[PDB]
Amino acid sequence: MSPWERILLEEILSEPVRLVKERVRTHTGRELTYVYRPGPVAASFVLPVTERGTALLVRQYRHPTGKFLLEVPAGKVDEGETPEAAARRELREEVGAEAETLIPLPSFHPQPSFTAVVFHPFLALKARVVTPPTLEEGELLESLELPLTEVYALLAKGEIQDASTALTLFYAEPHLKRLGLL
Amino acid sequence: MSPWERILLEEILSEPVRLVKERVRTHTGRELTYVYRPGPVAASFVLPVTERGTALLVRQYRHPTGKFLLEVPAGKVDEGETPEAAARRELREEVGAEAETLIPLPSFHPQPSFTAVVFHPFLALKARVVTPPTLEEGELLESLELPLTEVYALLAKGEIQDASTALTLFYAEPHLKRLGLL
Ligand SMILES: [Mg+2]
Ligand SMILES: [Mg+2]
Ligand SMILES: [Mg+2]
Ligand SMILES: [Mg+2]
Repeated sequence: MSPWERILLEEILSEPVRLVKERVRTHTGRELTYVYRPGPVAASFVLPVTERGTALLVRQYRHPTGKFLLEVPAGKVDEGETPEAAARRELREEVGAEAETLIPLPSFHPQPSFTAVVFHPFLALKARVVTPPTLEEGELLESLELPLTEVYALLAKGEIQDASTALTLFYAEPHLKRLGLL
Repeated sequence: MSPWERILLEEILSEPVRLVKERVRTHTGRELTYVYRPGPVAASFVLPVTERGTALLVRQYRHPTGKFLLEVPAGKVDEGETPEAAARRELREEVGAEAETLIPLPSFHPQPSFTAVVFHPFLALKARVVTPPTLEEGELLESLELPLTEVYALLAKGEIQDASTALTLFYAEPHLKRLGLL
């Protein structure tokens, strides 16, 4: 029961990202052209916490912003892969780490006005580095370790610019306090 | 001091949204094509709270997701407009409301991998409806009022799907408790 009816759906780009331009008839009966990244598509985000109450994060170059941002490891969920598997895979690729339990946190749409993507956050416990990172061509990042108290101080001070990382931290907080890690 | 050098920047679309396809030489000396929504561009988000401890929110159709999402009023910052002015304007357009103090909250990038956009959240106090909403062609939404206790219960239960709305609520929470509204 969509409120808008499709007139024509044009593919504007397929790679590196699929983008479409859709002509639709809206709730007013008038026509509108809507450009967006179609679904279904998703990505997983994972806050990796060690047994020492530190977090394994990444400082990554995000070209559209021209900045290196402090983020939790994350990546697109591949075709036929579960969000938890993509989380573990990106954790191993970007930080060279493995973890035990992965607690799922509330999923969210980062920008529903433009993209159908759903982001799936996870809190990973007993994270540990076991191998060197394996980055894709295109990824420019370094991994680092920070005490959770410092990560949450940055959050409270409003210094975590990546929304997904900030939101993952907020959802993770009650669990970290419950587990005695924060 | 960008780590990537521009080879060529092509405009893929200019309206309804500007999108570019940039060929760059990366940190590895190899070429890569990067598609993104360029900056500088921004939007303001505003959590409007009444003197009765309720919030004025919107239930809005977000076509890429095919869902109506519960969100705080928000919109693109126009050319030469401050983020606070865009916040007040979208509050008046979408909810027909005005407010007194607007407390700025930490800004964030909703999806730095794809867009340069910066979102500027605000907590608006003494919000009150004073006029009928004035929606743009393309906007399909209804305004509603909910007790803050219910809004935060939904947040804690993981039912707030729009990331920006969720993050605005998390940043607003300490202020609401400080002011005795939550
Ligand atoms: Mg990644
Ligand atoms: Mg990756
Ligand atoms: Mg809006
Ligand atoms: Mg609007």
